[PDB]
Parts: sequence; structure tokens; C-alpha cells
Amino acid sequence: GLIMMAYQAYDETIATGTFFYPVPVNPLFACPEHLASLRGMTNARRVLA
Amino acid sequence: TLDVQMGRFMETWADMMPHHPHWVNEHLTILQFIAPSNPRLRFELNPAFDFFVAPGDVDLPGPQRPPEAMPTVNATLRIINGNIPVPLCPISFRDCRGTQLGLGRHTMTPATIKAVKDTFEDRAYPTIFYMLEAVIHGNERNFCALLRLLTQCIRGYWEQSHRVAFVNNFHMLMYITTYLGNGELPEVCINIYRDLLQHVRALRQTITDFTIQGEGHNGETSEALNNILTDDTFIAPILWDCDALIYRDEAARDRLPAIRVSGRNGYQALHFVDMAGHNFQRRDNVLIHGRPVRGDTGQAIPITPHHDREWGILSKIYYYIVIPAFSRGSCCTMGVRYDRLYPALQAVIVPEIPADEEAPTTPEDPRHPLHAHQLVPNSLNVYFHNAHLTVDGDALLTLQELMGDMAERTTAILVSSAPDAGAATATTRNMRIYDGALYHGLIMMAYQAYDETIATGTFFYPVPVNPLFACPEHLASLRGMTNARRVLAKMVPPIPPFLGANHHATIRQPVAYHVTHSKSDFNTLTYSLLGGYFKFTP
Amino acid sequence: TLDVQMGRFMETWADMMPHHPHWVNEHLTILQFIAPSNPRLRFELNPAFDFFVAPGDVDLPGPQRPPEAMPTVNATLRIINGNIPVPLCPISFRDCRGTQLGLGRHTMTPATIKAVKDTFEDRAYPTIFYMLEAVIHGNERNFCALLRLLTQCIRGYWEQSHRVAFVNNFHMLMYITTYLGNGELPEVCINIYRDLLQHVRALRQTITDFTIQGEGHNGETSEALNNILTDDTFIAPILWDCDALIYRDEAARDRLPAIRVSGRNGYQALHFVDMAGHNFQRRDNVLIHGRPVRGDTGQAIPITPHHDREWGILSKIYYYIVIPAFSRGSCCTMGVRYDRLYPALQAVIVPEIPADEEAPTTPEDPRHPLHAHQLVPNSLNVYFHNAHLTVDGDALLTLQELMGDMAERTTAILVSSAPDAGAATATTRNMRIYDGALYHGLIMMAYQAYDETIATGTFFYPVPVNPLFACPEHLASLRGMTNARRVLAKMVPPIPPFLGANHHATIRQPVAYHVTHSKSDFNTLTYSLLGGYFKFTP
Amino acid sequence: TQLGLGRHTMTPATIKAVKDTFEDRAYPTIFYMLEAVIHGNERNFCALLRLLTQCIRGYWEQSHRVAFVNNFHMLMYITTYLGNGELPEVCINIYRDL
Amino acid sequence: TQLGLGRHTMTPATIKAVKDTFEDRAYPTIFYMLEAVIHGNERNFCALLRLLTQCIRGYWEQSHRVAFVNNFHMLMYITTYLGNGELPEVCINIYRDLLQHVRALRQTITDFTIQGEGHNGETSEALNNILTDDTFIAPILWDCDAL
Amino acid sequence: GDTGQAIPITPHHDREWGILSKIYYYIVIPAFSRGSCCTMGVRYDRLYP
Amino acid sequence: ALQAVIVPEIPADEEAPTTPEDPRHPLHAHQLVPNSLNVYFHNAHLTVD
Amino acid sequence: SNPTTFSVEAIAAYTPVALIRLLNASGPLQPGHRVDIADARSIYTVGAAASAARARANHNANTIRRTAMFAETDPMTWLRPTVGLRRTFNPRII
Amino acid sequence: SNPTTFSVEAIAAYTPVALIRLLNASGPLQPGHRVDIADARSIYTVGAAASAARARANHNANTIRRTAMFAETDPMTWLRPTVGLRRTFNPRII
Repeated sequence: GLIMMAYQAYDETIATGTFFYPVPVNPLFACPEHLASLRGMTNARRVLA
Repeated sequence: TLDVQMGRFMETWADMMPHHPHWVNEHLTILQFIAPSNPRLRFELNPAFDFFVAPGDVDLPGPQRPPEAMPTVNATLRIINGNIPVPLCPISFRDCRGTQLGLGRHTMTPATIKAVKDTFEDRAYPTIFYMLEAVIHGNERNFCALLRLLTQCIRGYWEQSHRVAFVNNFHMLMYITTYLGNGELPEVCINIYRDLLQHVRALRQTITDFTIQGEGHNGETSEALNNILTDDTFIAPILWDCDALIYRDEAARDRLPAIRVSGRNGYQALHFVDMAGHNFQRRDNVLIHGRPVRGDTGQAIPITPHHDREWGILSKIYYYIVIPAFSRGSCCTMGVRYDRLYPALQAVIVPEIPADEEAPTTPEDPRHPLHAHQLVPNSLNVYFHNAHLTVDGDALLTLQELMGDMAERTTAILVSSAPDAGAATATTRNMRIYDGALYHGLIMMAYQAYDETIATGTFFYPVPVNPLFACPEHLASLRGMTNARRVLAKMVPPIPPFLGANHHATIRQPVAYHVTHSKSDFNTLTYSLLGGYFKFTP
Repeated sequence: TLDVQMGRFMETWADMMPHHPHWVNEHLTILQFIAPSNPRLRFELNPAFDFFVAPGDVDLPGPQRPPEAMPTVNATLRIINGNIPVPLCPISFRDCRGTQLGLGRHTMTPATIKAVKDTFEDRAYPTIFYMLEAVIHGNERNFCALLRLLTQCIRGYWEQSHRVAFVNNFHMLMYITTYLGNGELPEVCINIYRDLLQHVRALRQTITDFTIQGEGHNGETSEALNNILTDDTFIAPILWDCDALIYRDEAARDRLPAIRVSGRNGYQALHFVDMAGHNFQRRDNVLIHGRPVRGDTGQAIPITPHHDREWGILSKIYYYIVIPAFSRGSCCTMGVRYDRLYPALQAVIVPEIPADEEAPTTPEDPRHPLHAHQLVPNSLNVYFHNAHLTVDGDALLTLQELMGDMAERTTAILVSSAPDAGAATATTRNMRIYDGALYHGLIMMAYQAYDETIATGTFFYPVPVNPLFACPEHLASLRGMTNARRVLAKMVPPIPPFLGANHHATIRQPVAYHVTHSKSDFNTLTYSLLGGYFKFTP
Repeated sequence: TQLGLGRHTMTPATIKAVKDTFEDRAYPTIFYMLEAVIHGNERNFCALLRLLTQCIRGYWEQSHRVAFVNNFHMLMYITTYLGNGELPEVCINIYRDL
Repeated sequence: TQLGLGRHTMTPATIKAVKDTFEDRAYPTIFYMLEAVIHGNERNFCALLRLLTQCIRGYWEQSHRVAFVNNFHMLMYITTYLGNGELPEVCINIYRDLLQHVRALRQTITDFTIQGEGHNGETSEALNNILTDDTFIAPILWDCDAL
Repeated sequence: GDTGQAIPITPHHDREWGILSKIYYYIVIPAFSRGSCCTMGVRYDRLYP
Repeated sequence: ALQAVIVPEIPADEEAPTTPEDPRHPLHAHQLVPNSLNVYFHNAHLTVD
Repeated sequence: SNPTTFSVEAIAAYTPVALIRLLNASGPLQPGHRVDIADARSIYTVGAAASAARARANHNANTIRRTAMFAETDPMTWLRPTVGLRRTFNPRII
Repeated sequence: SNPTTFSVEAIAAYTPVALIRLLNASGPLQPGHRVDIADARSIYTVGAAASAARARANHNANTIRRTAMFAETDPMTWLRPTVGLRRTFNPRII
């Protein structure tokens, strides 16, 4: 796996989620912001995430 | 339209006003609204109702020529705090929220509020990267693909005097610091957007820490009821990229409607008016869109926000957040105009060179382009030939990657906004909140005043409402006459009719003129503002 | 006509009285308010009625020559009370109103203000440019044709150590500040110029937050209510660009005769020295007005405000603001007569800037104009280099594509300023309160006269004039006589009394002693100049 | 605070550079790609010394931010191999400090 | 200390350099000879400006010492002509802070007098102080004007 | 002027010469030298040649 | 996407280019073809050989 | 170009407007004669910008054509991801 | 030029005054002779002004004609106002 230091949402040389997808396993490494990389993320799921 | 009933506007604001100012009261210490026997208090009242001015409710929006007789008693709405009435206290309490809110979200030093003293105080500003900013303005566009013109803006142009451009507007930098972080730029123009990067993303650490995960309420994005930073009733003058007015029109479940466009109407969410539209004197209000990706180009595709539901509203709070008070407030605004800036820069200045002789460096010659027989009066040679900002060969000539994207601007819609779940007890159906917004401008405020270019004029005009970004020395640019808008407008400047009133909701004269008498700090002044909007709900 | 002015105005100030007795004291400490050696009290008991001796109300004004003294009784209002009459005082409580009246927005530090301490103390002043700014008489439509000579001058006059340029008196910084804050240098001069107007520009921010405006019934000057800083028509010590004739006969409905300009009827509006000039050897008059680039012919082009009512209170707003006290007082002002720049400045010898190429900088060896192949004495050139530098091709062969403001000398319009209106008293009427002006001369700090590079009898002359400077050192004017005026009254030096008597032209002598006695904080005597003499008028 | 009374501490320069780079969103996706594909193999890493040296020597003396600080089996390899002078003086100091 | 509570003071650079010159024992005799031959005659000084420029620049920008400070007619003509740009930063600025201190002292003489008492063709200054008394003459004279 | 013979002598500089020269020589010089400097006359007959 | 490298064919007895301004450099204008590794490295401007 | 014949402004004017180097707008005008005007302006708009697009043809001898520009289909995308050439190179082909 | 014939100062003198390299005013004078004098100074004026106004002739082979300095009408202004130069370019036509 990999760890991304910080997430930018708006980067367009790589379409979102082209190479990496969020798989967070720790309370330490939770990422309410990285979940935009997930394919098919709606309003409710992230804002509840 | 906006040229006539207009500025001859004050005149018929003299069927009207020289009796100076009553609840005008906004400036001293604790006493000329807490001592004993006075004409104007029977008004500023209740924790219900929120009374204000108007006639015997001649109905309210519409026509032009009204009567005068006979009427009633009151209320009418508003939605902040930062603002409990006028003198309970003379330094401590907010730039107080500037010595008790931020501790080890820590303290300061020479180099980044370096980036602070010489980009918002004194007297030295531009005009044709003015042009280049509308070679700039906001949604995606295919200018997403090239480098060298501002490349050499740099190459001559930090070396100027500690004070250069672009720090009030709201599109100069997005998808760039989305893609490339490794190879163009140094380390005292390279370290002042990252280290002041993640403590307003540690302000991401400072407006979703101190509350609450466990229990929420009534279906508006989130936990929306909210308050004054985070839910589903703040969209706005927000007139940069794409998410929020139909944020007013594709999130679900409350009440019963109306609006205006100060125009006409029908709504479809179609698009592509086509080549037959450069469009410079006539009559319509339907919304442009222009090229889609995971959309798809042409004529059709569906219309949802450009991008998601975290950034563009990012626009809109810290919007209700830190520039003027930066600026000495030195600045101010107006409107502008569109057939000179519309074209003498899209061809005739590239002709025939004897080109292709080796790499170009340093400025003294009969070559590189700003010179002595391709400018004399009458068109396009002293704001991209005044000021030696000097450039390169490929960005500003050629004709099939900047023709593309031009012009159809600013017709526009008049709100009925609805703060969140806090009007359900029988107050406010038609007790609507207009609260007011933009729809197609530019970005200036600059006192290129004593400045012998803009000769008291020609091109551009005024368009004047919201109630923060305004400006003190005015009476110098809109006219027709001798001594007008000031000697009846000296303390909170001259007011309008129609876009939703600086009145009719939550806004008066609010960060300018109460510490326009106590400006604690660079900074303590800056710990309460990221705290500045309280209230009284469940 | 102005010189044997010398001859018949001091030699009837010919033979000296036997004790100069009761008004011009100046130097001791305190409780000499309190046991008189010395006078100041029977023309001293309360100011507001205070009632001089008073010859014949004198039918003021007429011609020159003398009788002996009869007065009436009394009235005229020293509306003043705050260096209040006096003689018991020290320097804690009003450099005081400058250190408790003012709390927190933009204040000073190491490089650039006690900077302001190691450029404003030299006595040997230079010679071209402070006369470049009379080739012309002060520009909106003449200053736009030039850039190279003046300012490239102190490019070179840069290159040895830290001796920055173009600041103190107003003439070098805001119209043509409002776009040259530049870049091809290295480094510290302008950019912080631009740090030289926004600090005090916190003026603009520190006398329009105390007032009550719109105070008008008939619609007054509140621009004569709360800070006579702000209104138009006062015109501070020493005289600048065009609006005179139209702020005292096109402001409102109660104004009534008394005015002068040397001679006969008023002034009548014929027109302006341009291509139709021999008025250089003849007797008194002409009053020139303006001739724009956007102009075409006609007969009188018409009445309305020039520039108008802003640029009037902030620039002429270092007249109250900056120079003689961290100075300790060097700037010394005079008017002119206009011939060693308006009839004599020649000599014509160079070859062309060589044929058809470039122009870089560095200084070495023989062929040239600023080379003595054109410098023995007679032109402008050997004249020119006492110091260490170079020159060029289009900016000095100049004198033949801008100059032509030749001229005569140093005019003016005498008149009597007008009633305080409703606080009230009038019916003793005929004795009005004049107040002055003057419009083509110079000012000067300290220079060199025991003596080895510069002349006498062509282009300079004393003046002691407009009161807030203190100049001890112009010991060198006008010879053939006794020992009279430097070791008999170091009490009393020269003035005359009518363009104003600083009795009738009453500006202060504050900075005088305490700028020959005041020092703890490098900026606190400024604190003695913005709360010293305001209006409490009524 | 009690535990770390006399123990080793991080000099402020490394704290600042490290804070910027973790904080950073400059971090080019090429760096993530290299970190993923190498996947912490000594033979793979020791093959790409030249390219990685160019990568880091670049990204540092042009933004003063430390790269590859993400994966643990990156700064061990860097400190063990690119420590004798291939990198500038400051960078290896930051890595050694971590 | 009470008199100069705030009169102009000399910045530490000029103090250090002037003191170092005054304590220099290798001070070249050329300066003494030139000051003797010039003898403070202005027509003589203004003729030698190039040579004096070169001499002072050479003496300063090798040992950071100010030259020609002994004679009042010599630091003075320097701080009037060779103070225009022939000489770099600290040289003249040293001359200039020195002379500013001189004028601050003169203004200090003008402090504490009572203008007012000029008896028998004598200023209040010369009745009060001595440095402003015309009868008292300088230790060395270059011109006959003082007499 | 003409140097001449009948033209009488005039001061080169005004009176402030005396005041400034006296202040300098009697304050600034003794303040720095501290009684080490000495005043002497020259031997022109041995200098000019 | 990692298999698209656009290194040119350097002639024998020729020096390897270093600066990215010559056409032989892999990061030069001429050899940036869309959708390769070079567009990644230039979309991060890592001057590599 | 012919015949319309040449923009003198005037209010004819003609849609393109096939010039380079209009030292013409002024130049003299001087001023516009007695016609209605309003557009007028449009005719100058469309055809002047045409006078730009057709004024080129060339400057393509040293470009450096356009690019894929982004990450998006690109009708394959199933055997390689898409990335866009942001053009920091000095596009010259020398 | 001829005949006036040559300014020797004297008080003739003549109106232009069409010389360059005047080692003439001084020169010797020596001094001005026995005439009334006053103007002189102004006949010196309108002529010394010609003395380089005419003496330009050249140095227009390097220029750089003027600009509108500023702009207002500017006989079109309806799609085309201006600004007059400030031209830091170092003007020599080369």
C-alpha cells in the first residue's frame, strides 16, 4: 500500500482515482478528505464519512 | 438597462435627502444610545420581530411611480452576529478573540507576514495584465495548456519593488497548485502559499474541531440546521467558478417560492448559443456554459456544479473572511465596459520578422517586442507598451488557442434566500430573504489616481451593492456635473434601490467602521474574524 | 517692482529704538511665567478678548510712508486656547497628545526613518534638477513628454553608497507615483517611498474618523465643521496647481467684496503666453490659465472645477505634515525672480549621439559632450560633474523638444478671508480678516556660502516665509554698509509684514525653539504636530 | 514533556522543512509512482541511484522540501546509500535527523 | 549629560573611525605637508580637488581612517567638495556627522542665553558664552579675518 | 576681485566662521585627542624646495 | 503508463546533453509527446538524463 | 477584399477586413461621417478577428502542435492512462 | 543671415541667431558697448529659441515621433480611444 501526505482534489493530469484509491485502516490514518478519489462518491457518503 | 435612471441616480435621490442621519449613529464610546431622553428610539427592537423601514407596504417588488398615505406596524429579518449594538466596550473583546482563540497555532516573525506589509498597504498598481486577467477568468478553460508569457513576467518581474499583483480577486491560482509541485520556481516566491497552506487547512483543523459527532437534523447537506459557516443557505454574489446558485436549485425538502432576474425568464438548463452571438447591444438572460470533460462538448450536456461540494463554497465562507482590513483598505470599485478590451490586441501586432536566431535573454535592443515605429496614438501601445513588463513571442499573438472564449456577461437573478432550519414558527413564508449577488463583472479597485493615464476616464462605469467591499475618497470617477455624490454622502456612502437592499436582511457598515476605530493588530484583529458571525438558535 | 525693495523698506528701518519691549520673547523654563523680569502679561490676561494698541483701525490697505499712532477700541477673535496664554510650560503633555491619543495601525523602525535621520542633515545643496522643476510649473498635461534625463541621473548618482533620492518636499511622488514604483535597479529607494505615503495615508484614515457630516441647513460646510484639514480653499504655505479663481467666486450665496492682484480691475480673462510672446521686458501683469492637449481653439474655455475637492487636503497635507524638527528645522523657502533658467541657459557644441545604434551605461574615456571636448565653462556640461556620473542623446539636447516655459518672475492675488458665520457676532463690520498666497519660487535646507562654487546676483534671494520652519544659516545677501544685522539683534532677524504679517499672516514658531530645544523619541515631535492647533472654533 | 527531558530533539530547520513537505500538496504524482513501483526492494532501489539522486537533488534545491519521506524503506535506503555526498549537505542532514 | 539630553549625537561608526585616526601613529606626513601648503586658502584647495580626492580615497579604503581632520579649513572644504561623490560611504559621512555635531553644539550655545542683553555693541551670546565671543580667537589662524 | 594694492582687506568668510572654528578646535579636537595632540609651526624654507 | 519513455538516440562520440534547452534532451520541447513518462516528469520538471 | 472596397470608417465598413498593420484606426479618422452607427462595430469585430485567424496560417512552422491537454478519453484509455502536456517547454522546434 | 550681420553684442543684435557652437556670448564682450540696453534680452529670446529649434533638422533620423501624449477625442473614441506614450524604450531607430 501507500500513504499520501496530503490530498489535492482538483488535479487534472490524472483523473481522480486513476492510480490510487483510499483504503484507510486506522483511526490515525482516517481521511475524510481523500475519499473524493473513490469512484462514485456522492454528497451523503463523504459528508457522513 | 444601467446608464440612465442611474447616475443621473442622486438627482432623484433629491426628491430627497439633506437631513442628516438618524440611526446613522455608528461611531464613539458607550453613550449617545444608553442615556435618558431621545427622538429616535422607539424602533431597534425585538428578539422576535425585526422591524425596519418601508411605506404603507405598497407591495414589494415592482413598478416605478408611487403614492403616499396610510399604514401599519412591524418586523423584518437578519442572520449574523458579529455585531451587538453600539458601544458596550472599547478594546478588549474580539481582537480579544485574537489573544484567547489562537495559541500555538502559533506566533510570528519576519518572512511571511513579510509576504504581509508591501502586497496590502501603500501606493503602486497596474492596467493590462488587466487584459490578461480576462485572459484568466474562472472555468477550466484550455488555457489549461501553456507556460511562457508569465514565465517571463517572472523573468523580469519580481525584481521590481515588494508590491505586485492580484490579491483580492477569487480566480488566479486553482488547477496549477493542483498539478505540479517540483520544477519551475525558487524559495522566497516557492515557501509563502505552502506554510500559510495548512494552518488554514489547520483552519481545516479550526472550523470542524470544536463541535460535534453523534446527532443531526432535517436534511440540508449537513447537519443543516447549521449556523454561520457550513450548511445549505449560503450562495451568493459568488460570481467565479461553479456550484452554488443551483445549490439553491438541486438540494431537497422545505417551502414555497419566488425570485427576480431584473429581466425576463424561463428555465431549461440547455445550452449552446452558437457562432451568431458576439452580441454587443440587444435583449436576453439564459446561462452560458462552454466546453465539458466528464461532461462532454458541443451543445447539450447536463448542468450540475462544475466540481464538487467542498471548494466553491470554500470560496464563500472565508469570503465572509480577511482582504480589506488587509488593504489599508486602500481601494475601491465601480463597473466596466466591453468594446476596447473587446478588440486592438487580437491581430495587428505580428507581421514579418527575420526570425530564428539563437536564444533570447536581456533587455536593451532594436529587437524584442516594445519599440519605436509600431505605437503612435490610436489603439493598442501604452498598458502592454507602458510598463516593461516584457514577454515572449507565442502567448499573445496567435489565433486558434486565445480566440475561443470571449463575451456574453451579466444579466442576472434576484434572490429569496432561506437560512437553514431556523424559520418554522409562524414568521416567514413571504417573509423571504433576498440577500444579494453578482452576474458578470471584472476585478478592479485601483487608485491609479493621480496617474495621468485614465483621463478622468472614458471606457468604464459604476455598479454598486453589497455591504463590505466599499471605499473612502470617492467623488472623482462617475459624474456629469460639478460637486455631487459626496456633499450628501460623507460617513457610510450613498445608497440605492435595487438588488436586495444592503438593508433588507443581516448587513450594515460592519469590519470598516467599528475598528476603523480599533485596529488591534496585524493579527489579534485576526483571531476573532476567523471567528466573526454568532447568534441565538436550538 | 522687487529689489531696491531692499533699499527704501530696511533704511527707513534705519535708526533703532531704546528697548524692544513687549512682544517677541522666547527662551527660559517655567515659573517665569511667574515673577516678571519681563513683559508678556499686560498684553496677556485671557486671550478671547485681548485688545491691542491700535492705530487708526488703520484704513488698511494703502501706500507706504509714516505718521505717529492713534487707536480706537477693540475686537477680533483669537479663537485659540491650547498653547493657552502662556508662560508656564514643558514637553511631556503634547508630544503627548502624540503618545496616548494614537493606538495601532502602521508605525516605525530601523532602515528608512532614522534613515530619515542620515539624509535630512547636509548643508551643500546641488544645482540642476531642483531647478528642473521650473523649466515647467507642475504637470497633468505638460509632464506627459519625458523619462530619461532626470531620473536616469540618479541611476549614476546611485552608484557609490546608500545616498537615496527624490523625496522630501512633495515634488517627486504621486501622479507620477501612481505608476513608477519600478524594478531595473538593484534595490532600497522607491518601494519604500511607497512606504513614505501609506503610513501618513493612515491620515486619510486619521481625520475622517471623528466627525458629524451632512451638517447642512442651507447645507453648510461641515467641510467647515470638523476638520479644516478637509475643505477646499485654504492653500497651505507655498503655492501650487490650478484652481484659485473658482473656489472663492463659485462656492454658495453670501460673499461680498474685498480682493486684489497688483493694480487694476480684478483680472479680466484674456489669454496665456503660447506662440504669441514678447511680455519679458515691460512692467507687471499677465495671468495664465491652461491649454490642454485635448483642446481646440475658441476664445475662453469654460467655468467648472479643475481638479476639484480631494487632491487639495492630502498632498498639501505634508504642510502640515513632514520635515524641520527631527530635522531641527532645515527647509528654507523663497519665491523667485525668473532669470538664470528663464533668460540665459546655453551652449551648443556636441556631435550627434553617434549614428544609428544603442545606449548602455558604464563610464570611461575621451570623445564626448559631458566630456570636456565639450566642458570648459559655458554650456551645461563641465557645469554639470563636480560629483561622479555620465549622460546621453535625447534627454539633455532636450532643451529643444520640451522647454518653453521661459518667464518673468513671481506673481500674486491679494485678498481678505471671510466671516465666521453663526456662533455669532458681526455688526462691528468693516475690519475683515485677510489671508495670503504665493506661486513660483523655491525652498531650501542648508548649503555652502563661505564660499567656493556658486554665484550671487543672478538667480536667488532671501525671504523668511511661512511660519513653521526654523532657519539659522543664510548669512549671505547684499553688500556696502555697517555691521548691523547679525551681532545687534540675534534677537530679531528679517521678515517684512504684508502678504500677511505673520501677525496678520499668523503661522506659528513652534518648531523654532524646541527645534532649537526637543529630543527623546524620533517621531514624537511629530506627535507635537497632529494635536497642536485644531479648531475648537465654534 | 517529562519523558523527553534530555533526549534528542529535532533542530527547527528540519521541523520546518518536514512540516512543509508533509503539509505539501506539491508532492508530484511521479514520486508516488516511483515509491509504489520500487516497493521497498534493495535491489530495485540500488539500481535507480542516479534517477533518484536527480529527483531529490532537484526537488530540494528548488523548493526546500524533503521528498520520499513517506515510506519508511526510503529514508533508510537514502541515509545508507545517498549519504556520502551525492545529495547536498543539508538534505542528508535532515534525513539523518529524522 | 543634562545639556545633551537629546542634542544630535555622533553615530558609533564616525566615533570609532575618528578616534582611530586620532590615535594613529603612522599617519602619513603627506597630509601634514599638504595642509601646510594649502594653508586653508580656498583658491588653493579647489585647484587640487582631483589629487585630494585620490589621496583620501587611497587612505580610507585601505585602513578605514579619515584623513585631514586636524584642520578646520580642511575637513571642511573636503566635507563641501570632496563630499559630493568623489569619496565613498563612510569617509564623507564621517566628516558630515562631525560637522553636524559642531552645529548642534553651536545651537547648544544658543540654548541657554537670554537674547535680550546687548550692551555696548556686545551680543548677548558673547556676554554669556566664550566660544561665541568674537574677541577670543582660535588657537591657530589660517586667514586674517579672525583678527 | 583684483588683488591690487590699494584695495583693503576683507574677511573671506562671515562671522559664523569664528564661532564654528572656535567650537571645533576647543571642543571636538580636545574631546578626541584627550590632550595628546600638539600645535606646531612649519618650516616653509625647508618644505617648499 | 510507466513504459513510455522518449529518450532519443544519441550519436556515437557525442556528449550527453544536460540542459533541457537543446533538442536532444529528453525534457526538451521537441520530445514531449502526450501521454508518456516524459509528460509526467515535465509535469513535475525533473531534469533527468 | 475587392470590391467593397477598403475600410475608411465610414460605416460600410466590410466584414473582413483582411489587413495586417492597421495604422488605420488612427491614423486619421477624422472623425466618422454622418451615418447612424451602432454596428458598425460588429463588422469590425468579426472580420478583424478573422483578419487575425487568417493572418496566421504560419507561426505553425515552429509550433509544436496542440496536445492531448488532459486526462480524459481519448477513445482508448484502456491500455494506458491519459496525462496532459502543460507546455513549460519553450515551444520553438528551433 | 546676411546682412544683419553677426551678433557681436553690441545691442543690434539680430533676431535669429542661427548659430551653433557659440564660443561667442563669451568669448570676449568686452564688455557691452555704450547703448541703452533692455531688450537685447528678448530679441535674444525669440532667436536663441530658433537657434536649436531650427538646429534640430537631424535627430529626427533617430526619432520616434510623438504620441497623443494623453487621449481624449480622438475623433473616433466610439470603438477606439487611446493613451499617449510614456516610452522607456531607448529610442534610436538604429
